[PDB]
Amino acid sequence: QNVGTQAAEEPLNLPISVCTAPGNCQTEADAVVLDSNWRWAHTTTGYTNCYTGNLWDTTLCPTPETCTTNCAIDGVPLADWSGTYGGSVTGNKFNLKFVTVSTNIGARTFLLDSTKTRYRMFQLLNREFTYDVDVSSLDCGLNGALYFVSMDADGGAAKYPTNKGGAKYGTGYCDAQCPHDVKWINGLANSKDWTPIPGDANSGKGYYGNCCAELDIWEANKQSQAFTTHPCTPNDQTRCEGVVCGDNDSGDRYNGMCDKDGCDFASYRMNDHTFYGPGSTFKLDSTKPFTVVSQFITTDGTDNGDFKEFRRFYVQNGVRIENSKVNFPGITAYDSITDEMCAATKGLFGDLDDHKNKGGMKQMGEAMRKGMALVMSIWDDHDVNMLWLDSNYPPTGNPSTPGVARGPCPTTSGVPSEVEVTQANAVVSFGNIKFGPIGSTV
Repeated sequence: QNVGTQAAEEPLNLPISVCTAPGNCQTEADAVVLDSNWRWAHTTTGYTNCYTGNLWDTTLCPTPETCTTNCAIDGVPLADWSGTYGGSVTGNKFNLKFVTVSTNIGARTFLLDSTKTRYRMFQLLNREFTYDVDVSSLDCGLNGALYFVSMDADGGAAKYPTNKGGAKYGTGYCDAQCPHDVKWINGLANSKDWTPIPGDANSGKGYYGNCCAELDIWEANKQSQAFTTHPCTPNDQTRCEGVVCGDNDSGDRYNGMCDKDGCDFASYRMNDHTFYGPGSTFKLDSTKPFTVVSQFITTDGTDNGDFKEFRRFYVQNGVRIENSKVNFPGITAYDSITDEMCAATKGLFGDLDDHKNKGGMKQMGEAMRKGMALVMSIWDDHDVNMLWLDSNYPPTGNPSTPGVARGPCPTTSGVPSEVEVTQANAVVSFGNIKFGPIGSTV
């Protein structure tokens, strides 16, 4: 995309901590940038929309190349962050409102480095990543997500010279779902064969998808939470078409370059329904804030080893809370993501181990070694109504069959039109982000 001249781009300042030992950290003066999908797209030498509602203008965008020549994405000024997009920062806390009323629904954002010209790339192997979260106002059907993806640090600017904005304009998004709803891919409008998504007034799908590796630290609302590894072959940003995208709609979910299911550790799905929930007698009380700690263990305990284990623990009101465990007869009580856990649990659930097909923890680790961009988002799910996270999936499945039940939400929950009314004022908060060696962040 070209860059427009109507509004300066002003990312929100967000300090994080880089740590060397427990309680010995230094501030890193980073910032938050809005994903290019949420930006106004208009004519390069005017005010005329190139995209309105869920459609590209066919006169301006008869082809992707012409669209890209004629159109530009514009900046987010400071005033518009809260007023238009529902984003705000107080000290080291970042807040994202779900619906902001001209009416904005959801948000996806990235962490910029201290220069505000590149994404802050995190080399996560043999490191610990930690943050405080509040998901108390997110119920069934919503997801306040924090995760990493194998985006380029410059959003693709060096690879795709028609991308003028780079990381500064939140470009280059890709993930392990190979999404077609990304409006700008490889420096070009994804306007070919663009199709609105029914019941989604703001979104559509273009000819291409954009694939890359994804490490989900946090997919969650107050009812259920998960962390998940998604390797791809290769891991780096890859525009896809046809079978390579692994499109759900053509029966290709397991035929593409990315592991779409991922290998998940989701406490409720692993059959501990009392670990996490909205109340003081759950082990971890989702009505109150808490700290989420993630440790990425290698084979030799060094930065050069292969990724072998994703460990997790929590801190809430000064109380250390170890992760829940897998709880099925004849299955080891795993409390972390490893290749063995993935094989054993997917075996039990009858899920295809595409994680293993894509190179497993080792391949996931190669993405983490090269460095990944931090994503913070809030969203509802127009495909599957978040049932995969917090309900029975498939909805018609027996909840006593291992793998089906992922949370207590009813199978009628999560319809975007309903959650966008009922949960309009939901806000996820991510704060006090800390990064360092294992054992350094609490």
